[PDB]
Amino acid sequence: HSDSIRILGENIKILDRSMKTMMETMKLMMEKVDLLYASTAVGTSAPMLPSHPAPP
Amino acid sequence: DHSDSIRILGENIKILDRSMKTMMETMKLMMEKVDLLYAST
Amino acid sequence: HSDSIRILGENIKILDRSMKTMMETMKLMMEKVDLLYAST
Amino acid sequence: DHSDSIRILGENIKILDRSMKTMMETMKLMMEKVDLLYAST
Amino acid sequence: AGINRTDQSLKNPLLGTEVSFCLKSSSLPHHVRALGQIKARNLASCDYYLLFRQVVLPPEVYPIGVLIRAAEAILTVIVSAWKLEHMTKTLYSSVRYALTNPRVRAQLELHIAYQRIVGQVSYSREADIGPKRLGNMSLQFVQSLVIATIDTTSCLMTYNHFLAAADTAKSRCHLLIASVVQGALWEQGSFLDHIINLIDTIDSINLPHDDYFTIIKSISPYSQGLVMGRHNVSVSSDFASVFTIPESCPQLDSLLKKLLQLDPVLLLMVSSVQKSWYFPEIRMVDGSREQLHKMRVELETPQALLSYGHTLLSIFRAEFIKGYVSKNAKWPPVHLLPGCDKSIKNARELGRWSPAFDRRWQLFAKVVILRIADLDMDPDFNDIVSDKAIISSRRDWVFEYNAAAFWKKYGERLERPPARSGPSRLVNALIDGRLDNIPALLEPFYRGAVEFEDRLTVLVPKEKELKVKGRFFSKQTLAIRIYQVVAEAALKNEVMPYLKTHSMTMSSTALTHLLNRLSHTITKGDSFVINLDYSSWCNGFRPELQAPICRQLDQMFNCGYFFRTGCTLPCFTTFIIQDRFNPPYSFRGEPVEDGVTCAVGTKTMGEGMRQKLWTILTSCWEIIALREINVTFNILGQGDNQTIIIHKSASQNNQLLAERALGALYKHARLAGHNLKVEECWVSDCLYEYGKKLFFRGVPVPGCLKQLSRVTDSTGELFPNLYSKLACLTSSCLSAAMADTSPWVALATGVCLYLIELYVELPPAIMQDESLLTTLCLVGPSIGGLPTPATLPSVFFRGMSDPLPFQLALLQTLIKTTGVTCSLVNRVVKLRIAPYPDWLSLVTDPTSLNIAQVYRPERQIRRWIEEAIATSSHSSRIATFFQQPLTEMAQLLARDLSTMMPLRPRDMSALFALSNVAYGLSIIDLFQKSSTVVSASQAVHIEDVALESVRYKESIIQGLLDTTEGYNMQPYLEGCTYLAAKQLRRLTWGRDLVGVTMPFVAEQFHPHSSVGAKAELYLDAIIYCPQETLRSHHLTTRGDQPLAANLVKDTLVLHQWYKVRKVTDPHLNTLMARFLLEKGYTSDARPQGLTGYVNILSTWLRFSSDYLHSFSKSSDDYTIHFQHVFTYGCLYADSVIRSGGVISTPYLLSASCKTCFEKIDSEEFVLACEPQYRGAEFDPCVSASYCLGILIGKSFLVDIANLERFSISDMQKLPWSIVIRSLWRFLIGARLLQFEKAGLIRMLYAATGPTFSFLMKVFQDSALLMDCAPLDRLSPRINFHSRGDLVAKLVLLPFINPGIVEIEVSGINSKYHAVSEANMDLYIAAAKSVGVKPTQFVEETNDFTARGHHHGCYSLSWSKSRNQSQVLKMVVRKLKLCVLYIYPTVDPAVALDLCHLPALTIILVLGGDPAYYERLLEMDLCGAVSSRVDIPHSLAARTHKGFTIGPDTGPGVIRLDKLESVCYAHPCLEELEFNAYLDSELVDISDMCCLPLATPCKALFRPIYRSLQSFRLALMDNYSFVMDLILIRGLDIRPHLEEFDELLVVGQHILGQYYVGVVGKRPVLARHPWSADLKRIPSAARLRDEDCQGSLLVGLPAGLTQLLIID
Ligand SMILES: [Zn+2]
Repeated sequence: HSDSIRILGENIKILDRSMKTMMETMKLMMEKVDLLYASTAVGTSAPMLPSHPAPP
Repeated sequence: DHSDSIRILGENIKILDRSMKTMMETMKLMMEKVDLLYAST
Repeated sequence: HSDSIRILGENIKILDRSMKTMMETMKLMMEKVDLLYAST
Repeated sequence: DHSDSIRILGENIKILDRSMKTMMETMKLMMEKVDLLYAST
Repeated sequence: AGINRTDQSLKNPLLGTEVSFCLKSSSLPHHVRALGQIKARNLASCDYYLLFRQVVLPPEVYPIGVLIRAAEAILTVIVSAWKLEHMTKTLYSSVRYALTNPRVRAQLELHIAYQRIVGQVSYSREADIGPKRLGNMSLQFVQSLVIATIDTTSCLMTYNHFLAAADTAKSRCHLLIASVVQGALWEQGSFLDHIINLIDTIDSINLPHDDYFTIIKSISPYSQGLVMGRHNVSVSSDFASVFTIPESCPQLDSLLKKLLQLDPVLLLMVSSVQKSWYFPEIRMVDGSREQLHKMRVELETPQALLSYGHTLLSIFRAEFIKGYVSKNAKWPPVHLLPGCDKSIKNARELGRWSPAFDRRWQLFAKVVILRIADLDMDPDFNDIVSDKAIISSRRDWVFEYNAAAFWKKYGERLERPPARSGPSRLVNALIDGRLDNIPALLEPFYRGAVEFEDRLTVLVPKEKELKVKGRFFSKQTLAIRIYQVVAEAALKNEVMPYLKTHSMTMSSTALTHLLNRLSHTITKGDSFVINLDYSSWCNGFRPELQAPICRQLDQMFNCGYFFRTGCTLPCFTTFIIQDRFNPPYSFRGEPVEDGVTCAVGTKTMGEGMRQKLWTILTSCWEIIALREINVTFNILGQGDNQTIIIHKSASQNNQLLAERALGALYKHARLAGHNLKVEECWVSDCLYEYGKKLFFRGVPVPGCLKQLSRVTDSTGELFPNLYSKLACLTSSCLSAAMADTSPWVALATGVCLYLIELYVELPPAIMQDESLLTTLCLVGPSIGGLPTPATLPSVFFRGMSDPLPFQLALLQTLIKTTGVTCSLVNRVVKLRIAPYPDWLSLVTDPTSLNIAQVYRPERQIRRWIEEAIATSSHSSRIATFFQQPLTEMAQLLARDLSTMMPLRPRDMSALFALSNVAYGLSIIDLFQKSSTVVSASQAVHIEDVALESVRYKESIIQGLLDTTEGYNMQPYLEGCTYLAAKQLRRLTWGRDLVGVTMPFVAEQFHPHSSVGAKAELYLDAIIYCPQETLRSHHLTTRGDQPLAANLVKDTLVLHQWYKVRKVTDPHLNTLMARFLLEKGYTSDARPQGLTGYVNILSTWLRFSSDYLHSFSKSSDDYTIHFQHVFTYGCLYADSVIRSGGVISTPYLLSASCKTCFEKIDSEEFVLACEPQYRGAEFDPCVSASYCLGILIGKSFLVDIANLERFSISDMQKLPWSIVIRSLWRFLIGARLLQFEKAGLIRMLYAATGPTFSFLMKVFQDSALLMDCAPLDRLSPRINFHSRGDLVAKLVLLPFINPGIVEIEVSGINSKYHAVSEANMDLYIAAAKSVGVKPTQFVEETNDFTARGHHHGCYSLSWSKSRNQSQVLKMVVRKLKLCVLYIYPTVDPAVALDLCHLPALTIILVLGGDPAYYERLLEMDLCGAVSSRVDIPHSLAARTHKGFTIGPDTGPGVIRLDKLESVCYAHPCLEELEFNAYLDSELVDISDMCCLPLATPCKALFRPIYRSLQSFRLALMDNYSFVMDLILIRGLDIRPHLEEFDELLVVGQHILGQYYVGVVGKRPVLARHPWSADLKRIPSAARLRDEDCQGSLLVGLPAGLTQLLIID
């Protein structure tokens, strides 16, 4: 049953294309709030407190 | 060859595609919210 | 072909769990970003 | 019966899961970026 | 007791506040005594110059005429020991005029008196000193306070203010000495009277300190404004209207304007000196307030900053995409469904560049770049070395400021300086282990916010700057400094190469290429270069957003929040002004803001801190500004004063473009948060400062008046004594000699300052002996002498040299010229017994013997610092890395190195560097010399270093006054010192040391005119013919002539470098296998820059290597180090120019030291015992030649690279039977499209590219050419003209004809595929002496000399007349003279025929020209001119000595005159184009007739010769050329079609017998046009005819048949 494998393989290809779409939609939506994370740090006494770290 | 589970995993691929579509939908909605934010800071 | 299809089912299952967890993260992040007009 | 055709998409579904994990980490970084917004403005 | 007055010179900035704090309400007892000692009327501390103008000394207080005569003698012997002659007189006359003028001698004796007062008070146990009479003024010093008194009037000051005044007098003395020397040695006249007028002017300006010091601040900007006003008349000056210099002092403005009309370079040099003028207070009233106010200003609204930040992140992603696709050829990811350009989604898959993409900002918002690499936290230890001190953790700033100053201004004692508060050095606090782990140090930056103990910035006022408000340079905590180092290295290693703005600036070759492009464009003025100077560059950023890109840079390194802390760090950094004796108030253990001395939480991160991220931000907004207005950009930028190259746009003409571009950059950059004023940028091709160096129209200015007057910090981990000052003076002269200052100016200044420092530290008993003072300099730091500019070749030459023959030649000239005998030289030197080799050997070093000189201060820096870190650091850290002590295991290694014979330096150095003991020893070697470690290491070891200073002073007083002789040196002096230097090494080490001895240019080479040089004695020579007569202008303008896994790769380079020698020593293989296992590598068995100052002079000269008797032809290459020889010639030319003579004649180097030329002993090293460390923590020719061919192919592909990355000899030894095949394989297997092939067709027929130049460099001597089986087929086949035409028709031929390719299509290597590109050059440099090809066949041309049959008798039928090139062969065979004399008026290819004749020894009338023999050698391929024409007699001949060709008029010369008509019924030649006149009489040379000959390769032209079996296939080849060239798209085939027409006309004379176009994708040619798309475009031919014609038409294309038929 090669065709049954190939149809769902094309489905995984479409899913991979939508995954590359999602990888970039999220990276658009970084930018507009990233410059807002920037834009209001006027610095009276610097009350910043990052909470969750990141893996290497 | 075990062709009985091939249809089941293809249907599960379809469920994954449905989840991808609804995640892109909510990404579009919050993209709209964040884009309408940026005019007034 | 039993082991390959079995571990394929496990991989598709854990992908499904990962995408539903990220969907829950998206649902939380929408509630976080809807406060930005309440601030600005 | 094609074992290699199963194995290629078996590796593909895992790198797709890796892409989802990287997106989850980046979006929690976005959460920690927007966490300090509410006390700033 | 306690050490008083610890600084011999001042590095701290000046302030006059503590004087005012002492004047009112003093509490300390020495302040009270200072108030008692001063009079009623006290001048202000800022007005101290008004007291120091009145200080007059009784003239000629110090008898220093013995110093004058000694300096004359020392200059005479260093001039004669360089074996140059004319430069004695001008140097000592300049020194005499420096020491003779009454004001200069008064200033210099003031300097000597100041240094004597300091040397009596510095490192002195007594606290207060009595009244010391400096000339007329009484100075009395109590503890730290200094009281200066001229009768009634007085000034109270600090010890640092006294050091500021003493350094002002000192730097004035340096400026006056260097100005007399420079005015004697440079094109402009005497500097001296200008400085003499300006000192009295600056003490005669009737202004307060703020106004005239504001004039001092604007000395450099207003002079720059005057230069911009005079040089640019189209664009008005902008700085000329803001300052008060024309209004406040009209005489000063008149003098600056007069210097401007004489020379603006002179004005910039005089305006560029800093501390010859008096030290300002760095503007406590106004300037600190203005700088801290600009550091916290909000100039633009956040909305435009937000939008413009997206607008510049777009162009940052554009530049990073451009770099990443230009390097790795992978497109970074693109956005797909909600909004993007579909063409970019296609171009990501196709990987094609889109030119219209980069002009759009809204699409790079969509396109986001993936992670490409990972961040490596650990940096190299060679970039953490210096230039910035640290604060331990927010505690040094309390320690810095005076308790007394804060006590008077704010009434509290600051609780005093709390402690040492950590090491001031970054290195000492880093290695101690508190912040040792660099990932653990940078993890606070990974969390997103810094710790509170790290966020401090204490701003140091920069002394030695014209601007008196100045750039208060930042000083942060160790954590922020390590962040700066790691992040700058992360950009410079990875990201800056991927950015086109900074890929030029970080790569040194690309930086030089950008500087060359800028220097052409700013001087042509068609597309000139502008400069956006940013006065508030550091201050103009904003703590909310710096217009940042750090959010994307954080994702590209895969780090989290690591650069996003960089934008939030301006909120974190607390700013404190580190003006000495300045109080900022302390609130809660932390500063409080007052706006003048302090400013807490400003808008900026720091002055000079985080320069490279800010460089990308500024460059990104400027490039998106210039991309909005469609003008082509380049940027040279790294910090302040950012320079932008402007090109011509497609929108406006360059003047309208220029004004519109200035207005647009003001508007856009003003929108970016940096409020640019109208002055800070200029639309002018004038001036820019890059890399802390000033450039006027791209030419770097002479910094002699600035750098020499800049006093050295000195005393680096050393007590202040004689030797440290001499070594720092020598290193300052070296740093001048690198940075565009003449080393003869530096040497004269160094001799003057040397004898001055001697006069400070020696009694007059040594001084009254002139000959002894002459003796003292010229010994050298290797054998028992003090370091001088004279005795260090490293000042003159590059980093690596061996100075021993230079020191011994210096001593020989000292004995022969002066009255000093050998016994006096012996008692000065004290060579001593010197037994045993036990310690570490000196290889590729200054090469000290086992005797350590008694003059060098034996500071340990492997015992006391090691014991200090053993006792103090209870935590091991760097200790627990080295399990056992470093020097003990390294010394056991050196003891095992003593067992071997070859003793090779570089091999031992690299193998040592693989061990971690070298890593630790390199850390300690970094502790020996730095500018930050000195600030923590001088504070330890108190009162023993002062006793060391006194003990060394008395020790050298006893040593220089010793009598008779100390140790014998008498046999070593006379003659040469080859055997004598090897005997000194064999005496001190007990065994012969080879590989370390570099035979020096001072002995082996005597500079000469060729009339002054002898041929039969002084054999081998390097001569430097000039294109123009040089002057002092010629040192300013350029000419036409041109200029860790790495240790593992270098170890494998050494591995397959040992395969050259064909010596199989198993001990070598076992030791390097043990070191490879120490590395931990996976594969056990893995298969003319010059100094820079004389670079400008070298652009007018040429270079060669012409040493052909006994040193070049050998397999083992003799010891000549060529770059040092080239440098020596350039310095000799520079000396002749600066004396007053001109270089109008070529000057060579003469072979005197005949024994010093040593052949290398190709022998492999053997390690007797296994090293106990062991870590702690198919033939090569076929693959080498195939990879060499594909490397030539890929270099030619990337030309449309620099292939001089090899040893030149080993390719000439390598066979090229195997190169050419895979030169063709890459070009048949690439299968490029037509438009990509078009550039490769176009480029190769012109002499362009470094690849073509390197190919023409390796094709001078070629036994490789005859051996190649394609070449002995192709050279019968195609018409070969020159080296370039043969190579160009060789490499291009796989594209344009597969016919010869299909003959040799069946050959390839299977081991070719398993060879990396990092092994191929190693296999090129693995087969050099495996076979050197020592045949070197003379492919003999037409020898004549007899009667025989005609073999063709051709010579250069392609370029010149063939009858002219035969008579050069034909004269010398009738003369039967092995000698001939050739002048370079003859064409170099014509002389090649004469040089083919065997059994000659040709001694040309070169005039010593390096280029003429290099051309007629480079035309050769066979090698008859490299062997028969033996050069080191020819290169030393100026005129007629034997039978001479080339001059039109000469006594007894052979002259050639063209004859237009002659019958000449002669079987050898058809006619006689050039008649020859023998000794200026005509003799018929027709008696010479040809003979049977050997195999020829050049100048006889095999395809137009008798053979036709290759020409039949060559016809198919030329029809293949024309069927392929029409299909090539995007090319105008005029010259290649002309070469095809040459081959076709040559072919058409054999066949018995013009529209170019293609119809239906098949090229059809005839003279008549088939369709409308077709485009309209000797006696050797008789021998090329053959019998049985018709066989050429057999196996012939029908299209070729239509091509040959007319119409
Ligand atoms: Zn010698």
